[PDB]
Amino acid sequence: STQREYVFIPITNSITIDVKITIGGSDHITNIDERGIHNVLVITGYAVDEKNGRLVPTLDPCDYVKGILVAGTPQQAQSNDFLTLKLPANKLYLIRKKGNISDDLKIYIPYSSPDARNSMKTKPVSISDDTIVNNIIKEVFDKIYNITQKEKVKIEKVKEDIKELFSYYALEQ
Amino acid sequence: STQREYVFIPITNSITIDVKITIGGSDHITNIDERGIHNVLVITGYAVDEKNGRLVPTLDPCDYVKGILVAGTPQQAQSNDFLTLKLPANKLYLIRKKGNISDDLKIYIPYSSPDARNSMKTKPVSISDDTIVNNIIKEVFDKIYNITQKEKVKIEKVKEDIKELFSYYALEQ
Amino acid sequence: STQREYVFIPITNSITIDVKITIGGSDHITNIDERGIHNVLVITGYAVDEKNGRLVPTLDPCDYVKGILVAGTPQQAQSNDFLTLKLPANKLYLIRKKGNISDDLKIYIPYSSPDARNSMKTKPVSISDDTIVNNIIKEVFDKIYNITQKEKVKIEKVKEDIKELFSYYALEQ
Amino acid sequence: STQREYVFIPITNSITIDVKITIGGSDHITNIDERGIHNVLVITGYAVDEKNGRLVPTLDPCDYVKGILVAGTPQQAQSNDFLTLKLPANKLYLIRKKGNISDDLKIYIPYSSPDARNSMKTKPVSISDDTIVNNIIKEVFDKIYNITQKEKVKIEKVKEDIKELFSYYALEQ
Amino acid sequence: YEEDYKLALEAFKKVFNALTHYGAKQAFRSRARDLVEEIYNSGFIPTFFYIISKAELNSDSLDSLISLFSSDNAILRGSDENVSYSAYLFIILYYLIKRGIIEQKFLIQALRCEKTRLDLIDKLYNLAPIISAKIRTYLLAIKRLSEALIEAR
Amino acid sequence: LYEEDYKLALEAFKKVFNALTHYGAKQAFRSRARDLVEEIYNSGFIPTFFYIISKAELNSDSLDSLISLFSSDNAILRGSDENVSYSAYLFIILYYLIKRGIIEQKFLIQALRCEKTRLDLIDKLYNLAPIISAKIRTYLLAIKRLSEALIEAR
Amino acid sequence: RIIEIDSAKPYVWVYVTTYELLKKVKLYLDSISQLSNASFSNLKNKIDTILAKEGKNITLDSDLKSAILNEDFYVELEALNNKIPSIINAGVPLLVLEDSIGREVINRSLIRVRRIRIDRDKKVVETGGLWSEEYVPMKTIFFSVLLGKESKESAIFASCILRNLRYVILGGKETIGKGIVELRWVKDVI
Amino acid sequence: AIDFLVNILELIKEKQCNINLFSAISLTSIVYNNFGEFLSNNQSYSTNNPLLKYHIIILNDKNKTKDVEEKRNIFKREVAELISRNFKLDGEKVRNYFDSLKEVLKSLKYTIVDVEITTRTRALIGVSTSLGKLIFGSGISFDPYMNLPYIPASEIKGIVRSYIEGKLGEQEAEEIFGNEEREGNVNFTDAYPTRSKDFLFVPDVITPHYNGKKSEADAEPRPVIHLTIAPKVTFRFLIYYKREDVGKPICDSMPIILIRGLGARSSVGYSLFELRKIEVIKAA
Amino acid sequence: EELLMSLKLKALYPLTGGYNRHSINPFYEELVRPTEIKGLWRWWNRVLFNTLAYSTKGKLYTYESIDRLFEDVFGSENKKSAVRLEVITDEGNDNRFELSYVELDKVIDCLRNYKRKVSLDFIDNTLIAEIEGSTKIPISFKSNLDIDKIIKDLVHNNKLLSFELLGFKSVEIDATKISDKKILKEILRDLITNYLEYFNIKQEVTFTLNIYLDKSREHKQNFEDKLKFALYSLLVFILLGGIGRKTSRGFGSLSIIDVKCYDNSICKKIEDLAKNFLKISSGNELKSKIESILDCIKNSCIDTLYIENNILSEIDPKKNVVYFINSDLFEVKRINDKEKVLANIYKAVSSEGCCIKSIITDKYVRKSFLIAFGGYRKVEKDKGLDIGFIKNYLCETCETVSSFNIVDFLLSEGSFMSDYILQYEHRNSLLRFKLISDNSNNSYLIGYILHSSYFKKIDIKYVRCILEKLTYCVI
Repeated sequence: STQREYVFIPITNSITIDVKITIGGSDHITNIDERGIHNVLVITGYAVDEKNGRLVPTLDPCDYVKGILVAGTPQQAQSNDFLTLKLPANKLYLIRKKGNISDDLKIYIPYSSPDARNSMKTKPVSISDDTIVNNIIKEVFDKIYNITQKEKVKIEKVKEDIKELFSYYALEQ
Repeated sequence: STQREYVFIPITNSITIDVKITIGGSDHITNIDERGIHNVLVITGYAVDEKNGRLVPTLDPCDYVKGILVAGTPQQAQSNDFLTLKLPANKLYLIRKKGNISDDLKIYIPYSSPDARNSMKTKPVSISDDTIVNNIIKEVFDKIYNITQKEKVKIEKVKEDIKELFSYYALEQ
Repeated sequence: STQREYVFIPITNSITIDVKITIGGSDHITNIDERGIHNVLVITGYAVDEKNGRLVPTLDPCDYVKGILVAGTPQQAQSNDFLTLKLPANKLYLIRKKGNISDDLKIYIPYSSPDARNSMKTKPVSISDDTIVNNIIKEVFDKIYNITQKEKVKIEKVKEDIKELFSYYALEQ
Repeated sequence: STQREYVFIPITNSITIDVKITIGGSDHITNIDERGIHNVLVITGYAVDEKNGRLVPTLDPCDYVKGILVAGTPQQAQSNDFLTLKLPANKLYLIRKKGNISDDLKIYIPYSSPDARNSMKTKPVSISDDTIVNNIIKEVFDKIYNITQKEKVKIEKVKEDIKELFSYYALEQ
Repeated sequence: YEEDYKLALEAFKKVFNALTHYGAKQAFRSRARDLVEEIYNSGFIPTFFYIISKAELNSDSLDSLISLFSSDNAILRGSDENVSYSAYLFIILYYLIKRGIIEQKFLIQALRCEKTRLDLIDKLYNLAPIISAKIRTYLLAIKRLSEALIEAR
Repeated sequence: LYEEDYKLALEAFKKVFNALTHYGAKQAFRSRARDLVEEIYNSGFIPTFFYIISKAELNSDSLDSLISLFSSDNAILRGSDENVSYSAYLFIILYYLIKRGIIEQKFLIQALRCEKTRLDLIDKLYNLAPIISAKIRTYLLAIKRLSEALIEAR
Repeated sequence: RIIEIDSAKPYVWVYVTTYELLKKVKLYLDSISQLSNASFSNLKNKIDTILAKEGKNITLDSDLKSAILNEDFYVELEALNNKIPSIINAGVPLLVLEDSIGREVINRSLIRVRRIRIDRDKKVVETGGLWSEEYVPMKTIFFSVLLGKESKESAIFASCILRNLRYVILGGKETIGKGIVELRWVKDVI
Repeated sequence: AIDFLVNILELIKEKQCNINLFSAISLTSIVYNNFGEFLSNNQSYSTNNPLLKYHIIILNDKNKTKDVEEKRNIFKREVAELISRNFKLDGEKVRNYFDSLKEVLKSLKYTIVDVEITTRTRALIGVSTSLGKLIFGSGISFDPYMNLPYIPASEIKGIVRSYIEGKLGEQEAEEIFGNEEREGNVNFTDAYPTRSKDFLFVPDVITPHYNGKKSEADAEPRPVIHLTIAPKVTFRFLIYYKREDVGKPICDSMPIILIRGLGARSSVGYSLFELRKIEVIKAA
Repeated sequence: EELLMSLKLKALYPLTGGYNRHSINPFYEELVRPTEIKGLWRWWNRVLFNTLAYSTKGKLYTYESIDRLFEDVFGSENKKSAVRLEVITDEGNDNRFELSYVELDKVIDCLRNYKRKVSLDFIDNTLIAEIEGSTKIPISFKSNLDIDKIIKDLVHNNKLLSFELLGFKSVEIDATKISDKKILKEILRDLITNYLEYFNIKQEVTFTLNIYLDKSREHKQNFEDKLKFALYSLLVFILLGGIGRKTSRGFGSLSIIDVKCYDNSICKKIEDLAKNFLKISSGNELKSKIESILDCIKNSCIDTLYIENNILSEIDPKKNVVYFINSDLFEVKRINDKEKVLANIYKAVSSEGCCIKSIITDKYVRKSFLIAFGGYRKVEKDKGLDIGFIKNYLCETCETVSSFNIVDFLLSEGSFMSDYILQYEHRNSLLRFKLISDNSNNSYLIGYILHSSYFKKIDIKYVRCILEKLTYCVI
């Protein structure tokens, strides 16, 4: 069938070995076609744990994690960590929609049990300091989207939204 | 310390036997005082699993569940399913707040794994059929609040805001 | 059909064992809602006959009696000291009233014969000497109203209310 | 073709046996369905003749005689005294209108001679006397609209209708 | 000696009874509290145009009015707003019929026929500086009666 | 001999109301009365004036019924409901311009039919712009009141 | 709102005054210069430098010769070399018009935003739920004077309060974002 | 002067963001509504007005009235395309405005929530407003001093408030937005367009055939050219409050209300938007 | 408030229209308009409702009364629609029409100081700007879109397309008076854009028609029934009509690629009925499915409940005209090539077509048939052919050979229906052709004839195989 992996886009670097499929199929939800990114996905009520980044659940409607959607299984390290779920492709709040939906998808989101040990307060984060933008454009946007450097020289066009689009929330304690 | 637990109010009610503690202290969060049900919690991105009722993590923010907070410890066989957070009473998406809170607490919410082998097709559900209203009034709002039917007769207030406040999203399947 | 019985309030207990049905239905007209008594009825032109206290029918519109309107049926052996009426919830002279009635209500009032021998010279009576309302609350607002000894220690509000809201006109014989 | 007949509606119940044609044609102009009478005709200037009420023409624009306009022809033993005319259904005063009209019609107006031998000075009188509205919904409504008491049963509305709608100026001379 | 308070009492009896729904009463009370200051500031003819424009003078409502001039058993039917505005129009016309400003036969004969409500308004126009002076106390009385005998929303 | 904006509005509405035979045309003129005044504020008087002259579609024979409306109280505006409502409101406005002596009836008529004079009318309108907009919205407000009064809600 | 041609810089809107408003501002300044040990000779001198031309439309800072103001009024201007730069900071021109032409321009220069109320049941506009409101365009300038009487607190007021007072919310519709205002204190503007 | 009239279209074509579009459209409506007369050798005898092409074109040689009617319909379509192409967006003044406003409000100790929202389809806001109403019969909610279309703050607040009612009961709705006996705890601003891919306005059409028709014998199309807001146009607006517990519902509602319509005739998928961004800047 | 049911649909050779009357314009492309889908759904709903109310009560209702009846699902000026349409095209991104360069200035020289019509023709794979004044020049351009050389000859062969192309093919320039190269260049530039945009015809458009239902409209009076009938009619619209222009001649013909229902209690009886079309082996199978879904409503569906409400209004058979489906006319075939079929529909429905010429002779009946079933047709009172012959054959009285007799068509007393059948320009075609497909390459051809209220006891027996022979010849 069709399964997707939620690669959130923080300013952390702990997302190196995070896929068990590079492309595998011929269907990525997030795309780039000479205008920018597409189908960026937002999950509210979740704060990443960038110190070993994982989607921690808070019940706050004002948190949000934005990321890209790729296809595949987690790592061969699964079954305890990710919050996998099967959604009918209409439960997805996709920013910059361009295509259509498969009408049902399997999503894996790198999830962490809240660890109810501290008041899990959080703080918003914006992706600045293009250094980290540059290194993530190699880390993910050449490792997943090797379509870079094949046609896409307007990386600064994409780098623009990377510096703008993928804001998120993190506990930062 | 001070720890609560969120008993949700959907139209189908297996709601009797879920928790061991029924006192907690001289107070809970949700109240009923001369104006109706106060301090009701709204949890977005979730849905109920009325078949042995529990909360279901979803990604669609258009889903939500509303219910009340009473001080308990759920059936002491957990750290496996029933979620636990420690939020500072500001990320609490509360409704009708009349008196502030300790701002450092522990919420227990009836959780379930997504069970990802079928889609999640939810549905919005409100309440009618005043037998349903009344059996909820008697099945929980006395299970915690002995204040009803003995200290007051204002129940029309609770008889109307049950059908007003508490509307949720269910899996229905 | 919801049926209500009116019960007066004099300064002397002519109301020891007169009614035998307390709740019966689902609601009560005469209330205690954070502010004292409510929905009190005033019947004009019917003095009090304390000696076997019943509403002797005078022809003076300046005579009146105020009293509780409980949901109950009198003694199941009436038609010998009672008058009976069914009224469409608008003919009723309610004071400090709170909740609309269901437009259908049978009323049972203590009635007494005119006894056309002793000239009806009725005088106004004003309740005082809180020992009087001390016996009243335990004979009226505790027998019919368990809201005291359960909800409040604020009996003094409804107590001064009885002193203030409740006068009547007694035939003085 | 299409020819109608005008009917006074005063308290002087001369409506028992005063006209002959029951229905004949497909429609009386006056209609009734759940929203009271419709299309009531008004004749101004005239007055009623309470002893066998007939329209004596006063020349006073303040005097009016509201009445109903049904299909037919009067008693088959008249028209030496009645008034009859042909006006195009847009040149006649119609109240509470429900639909449009045949754009022309013949109308038989019960018209006494002016009895111009002793003076005419009118006194306006309404409907009263529940006995009278009851006998009028008996006489004129039940034959002309047998629907009364079979299908349209809420003669509550059609009785208060005639208790408020129909008034007139009467001679009382 | 003040007979405008008497005339006001009669008109208020009529309208207070001719309104069934309580919301219609309360809407009339608001019209009463507002249109008097309006008729003082802006004048009579502007305010009259305002009222009659929010009254819905069909031949049905006008019929209820023409009957109200004599009935004691008539009823003003319609929406709370329309009936409040028509009740105030009746207030004003009732003042004009009494006090002989307008001949009652003329007022009736004009309320009936649509080709003469314009002539009613033309006469009203010619007389406006007289009406605007006389009716002040009548309308203040109606204001006081309204805010006394009716409650608020 | 000077008529106030309400008396002028009443005198104009009289003739219009008479000249609208069909009741649909009346009910459409009522809505014209209700909306054209706010449009005349929002877009100025000259734009909306020519909006009205175009939405009227003067037809070169309906123009003549309009022309007679100034003289004979036996005129009748003919045409579709939407055309006759707009030509009635056009009569309203022309009447204000004439009875107030802002523009002459001869010039208005010529500019209304002959097309060489239409542009001269545009010029003459821009010259008299502060003369008109100063006190016309009161006349059109009176007309709106009279319309919502003497005409039934569709 | 202006439609100008034959001019180098293009303007979507311009500031408009009349001589009546200027006369009123001058009157304010004269009155409060008599009634107090205060004299704002710079502002007064600019104002009456303008007022010298009373009787013809002018432009303080532009080369506008003709224009159409509020798409209704065609005015022919003729410049003046005064250039009040501190009130009209952004280099917007400032037309001062004959009081009979400028009344119309100023009065159609407002915004009538027509609102509604929706019937939640049917989700159409309620009956009778439709109205207009006038707002005054943003960047509008009103002139006003704050006067004080000799007291110890009035000094504390004029020195601490009126010096930290920069923004307020005036009027209604605050929850439409319709009230925000900046006070300028001619004490440091002219 | 008639010269501003006969040159307004050249003006539109040559300034294109620096004319007042409101007055420009209103003045060219006079040209539109006098078409048959501005053509009778009143082209100003210049060769820059787009009116000169209607002297060459011959559409109906036989009747000149039908000829002018057809030329006028062509002119209406041409004007719509002209406005759409030429009048485009500079969001620099709008960015300056919103940033300065954020500063002002931070001074006043408000909790600001900057929100941007890109239009996904062709939008239609204030379709009964007055901009083109005298050419097209439709309007667009349009600021004549920012010279930009916009979304009224009352309208955004109304949609948010109706959503919050549907979601949480009118009691809590009023608790956030106030009732006739209290006042709103949350303030909204208009939404002005800050950035667009391309064209700002684009022409569209509606053609009722059987609206208000009894039968098929009534049926006749009635095309309605009008301007709409192009897709991929971003609208920025703020939300500011003081009461902290008003943040939760608002920032929760915003992502959803945008999916459904935020303008006119959204039951045929017109005025859909996408949440592009949110920034809560709390007051400390 | 809640997603009711999704639909994956497919449209072949859609001829959608925009303000410029084309699917593409200098600003966007829109191959599918949700407004057209909404309006056509409403039209088909009214047709289906009249079919129902006529197959039981023999009555017919005016479109006003029906629209007022269904305004709880479809909304009106008194209520917002309860259903919200959202079309989503895949690869329906932001394209538009750019015309990078056109090499004019030589066509202009042969224009100046003249009054010349400038036709264009696009055959020969190059654009050649003919001039009525006997001159021909070929034009060189490079545009945004690429006409695939299949669409060119398709338009060339399809005598219907090549006709409605007359209106985007020429202008009549007048350069006698002062005429400068700039405005002439702009005139011809826009002429060339108009011509070139006509060729955005892309067969096989795929889109997802989502439908959201507002749950707030609870069971007011008969909401679930009205809504279920609306969904029935939406399915009937997808199975009997297409979107865009010339749908009554094959274009835009819709097809079901997939259906997904999200509120079972409502669309469960329609999602199965739609699966009943995701695979169709043979023609008669499809005809059976069609008659099943059609009859399923006339008796099997809910009931005659709201047909007994006082909101409807009987038609006046002489001043009103409605259509309704007649199940007896549902000819089906199998295609094996679509373009040829779309081309031969012309021979089917043209008065000198060699597929109806050979089904009807003496030609007057032929004209008659079209003038009654083939929409509006320009008739002339100038050369006898109108005299009597058609006037006698459409006449409801006066003879008994014409298998069609118009209700109020009088000889020399023509009052309304003569002035509608012979004078009203916007009259649809009752004879309609649809092209269906399953997910295999099984292309069929529904032929059918809508039944019109202005017929006086149509001879169903006659046209039932006249229509069959017509379907035979075009395939």
